[PDB]
Amino acid sequence: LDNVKSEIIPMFSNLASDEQDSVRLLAVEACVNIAQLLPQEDLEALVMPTLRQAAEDKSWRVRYMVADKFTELQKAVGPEITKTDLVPAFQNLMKDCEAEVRAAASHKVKEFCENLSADCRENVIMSQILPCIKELVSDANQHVKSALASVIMGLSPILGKDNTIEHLLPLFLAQLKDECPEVRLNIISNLDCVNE
Amino acid sequence: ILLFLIDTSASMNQRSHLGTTYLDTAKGAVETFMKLRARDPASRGDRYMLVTFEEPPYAIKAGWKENHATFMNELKNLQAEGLTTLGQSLRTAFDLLNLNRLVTGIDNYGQGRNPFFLEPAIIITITDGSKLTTTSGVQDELHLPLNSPLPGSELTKEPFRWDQRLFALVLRLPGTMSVESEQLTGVPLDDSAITPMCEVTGGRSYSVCSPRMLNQCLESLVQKVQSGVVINFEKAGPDPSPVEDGQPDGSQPWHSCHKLIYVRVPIGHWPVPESFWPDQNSPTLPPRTSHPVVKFSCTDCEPMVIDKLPFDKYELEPSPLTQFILERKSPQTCWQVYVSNSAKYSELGHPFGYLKASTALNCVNLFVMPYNYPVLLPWRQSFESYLKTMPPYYLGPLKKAVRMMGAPNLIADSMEYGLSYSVISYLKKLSQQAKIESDRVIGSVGKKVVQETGIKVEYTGFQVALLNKDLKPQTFRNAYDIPRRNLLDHLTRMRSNLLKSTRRFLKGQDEDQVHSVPIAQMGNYQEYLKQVPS
Repeated sequence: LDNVKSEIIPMFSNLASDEQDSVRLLAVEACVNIAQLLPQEDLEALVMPTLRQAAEDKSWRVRYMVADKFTELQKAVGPEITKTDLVPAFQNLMKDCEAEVRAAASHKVKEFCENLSADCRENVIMSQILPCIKELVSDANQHVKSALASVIMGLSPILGKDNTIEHLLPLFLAQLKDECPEVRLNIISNLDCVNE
Repeated sequence: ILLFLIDTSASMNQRSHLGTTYLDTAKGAVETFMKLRARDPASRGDRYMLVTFEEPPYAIKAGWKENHATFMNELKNLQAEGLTTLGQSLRTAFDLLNLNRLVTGIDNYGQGRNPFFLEPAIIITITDGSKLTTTSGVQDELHLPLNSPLPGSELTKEPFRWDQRLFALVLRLPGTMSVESEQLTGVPLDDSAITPMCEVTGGRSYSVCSPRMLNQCLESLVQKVQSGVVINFEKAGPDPSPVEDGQPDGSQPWHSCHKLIYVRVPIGHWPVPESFWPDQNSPTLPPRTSHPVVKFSCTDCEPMVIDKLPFDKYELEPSPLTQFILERKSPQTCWQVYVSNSAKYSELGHPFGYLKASTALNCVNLFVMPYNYPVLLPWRQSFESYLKTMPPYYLGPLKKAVRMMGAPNLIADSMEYGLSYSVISYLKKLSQQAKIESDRVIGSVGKKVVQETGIKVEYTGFQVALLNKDLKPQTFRNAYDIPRRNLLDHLTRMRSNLLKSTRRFLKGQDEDQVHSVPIAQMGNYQEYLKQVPS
């Protein structure tokens, strides 16, 4: 613990502030590794600012990487840390101009919701996740639509029976009768998990 | 600039020993010539044109303002059908090559004859063996017709120009085996009606007999393209006064080879003015000659000429250098040269240069000198009396050289002729209009000729239709294009297509694609949200 707290943190902060983009590709891997290795008492004050300043960089590569490697972060930092400041960091990765980060966030949110406690799950879903879902469904890009159609059919057992007819059925019928076949192939290949 | 002349006549349908007709072999030879010329790092400025044996509105396939794509597309779809009208086709090609000459300033006919204003062009005139026809019989003279001369063409009296060479390919490939392979490195002549026409311009005429000989002649033709400076030499009048190291006795007299005027546009001065005595008042100008009749005299006459005179390096192509090599290339000595046909008021020829060789004794440098150098080089009221022997207009270029030192002359006597300036702008405007009209209707064929002309032997006006190649029958739009065999099935197909209410409906039954299917062209009209950052 002392060796990573004394000398590895300065090295990581200097590598995170590099003027090159290819170094963040592996800096985010080092970050998730040290976050999974370290205990809970040394995350909310050491690794959070670095990932926060790296997830909002001028390049889209580091944003794509932190969007991919997000389940390990949200499962290692615990639910409370995800409740404090991970909500904006996850929201800024769904409202970008590049479709890669949005598709990655859509693919990861399904299992991100799986490791969420039942104290503020439905609230943050009906208050914050629902507007992002509604604004990403009506997007013109086909890749994000196909990703959503392939990933959103796994959140039905989490919301419950009385929550599918609320908002899941409209988006399902919208993605079903779409113009491109790529999104239909994904929305029709995952219809058995909503039968129960 | 290269203008390929492929006849595509009906006589080019006979099959070779390989299995392809002469037209296919000619097109393949053109393609291999393209891929061979592309090896030299100088094919980024040339332009390719195509000329066939067709009507004047249909003879030209690709001319000015035509890229390589349309040229290759027109050469691809060449059809061999028609008579062998060689004279009319050569005339059309020469008129096409001389469309933008009277507008830019080349061959102005009023201010000397500048050799540094070049427009190179090489004709291949790939035709058949012999027996050319003109819709009446078989001629054996090959005379170019003169029916509609271009405005401003009576001042040259010859169709070809200063830099227009003419090579020929006959493609005399046997039909059985083409086993004639005795001489390996030997390319004989064709000995046909096109041979004198080619030799007059300055290019030989190859005789293709085997594919190996075809490759040899194509590899020998790519080394004969450069700046076109073709001048004619004559032995008169010295009676072979080459008594330097041996005794003379020759065929190296009427040399009509070219000269390589490589630039450092070309840079140079002191041109060959003309061959006549120009008067101050001359309404009609005598017609010039495409090849200047300039003659050399074998005299030492102080070959050492060193001065601040602007230097020229118009390299001469070695074709008749045997007569010079017989005299050890004339080391440290030269021989004067002079243009004939009344170069001055009253005299026969005036020495205006020499043919001194280089120190390396490789080729002739063609040292071009002023009109009369041995007098102005070596003021006590001398230059004012000396400037009366030179032609008037000739004071134009030389004064520029005097600009290097000072400016004693002016525009007082800088006048060629009061009548030569007139009737010149109108001719240039007419030539520009003709060139525009020719370049406008160059690719738009618009034949619209499909009739049988039913003769009596609704009256006197009937004509049965012919089979249209590119008809593209509309099966879903037009009901007349549906034959009787596949009528009910096609009826059900049209019914299902109309009752489907799909998006972006069409009237074509099955339109797969065109002849070409590019990958990038189809992939460009798509969207792929990916960059492969890893």
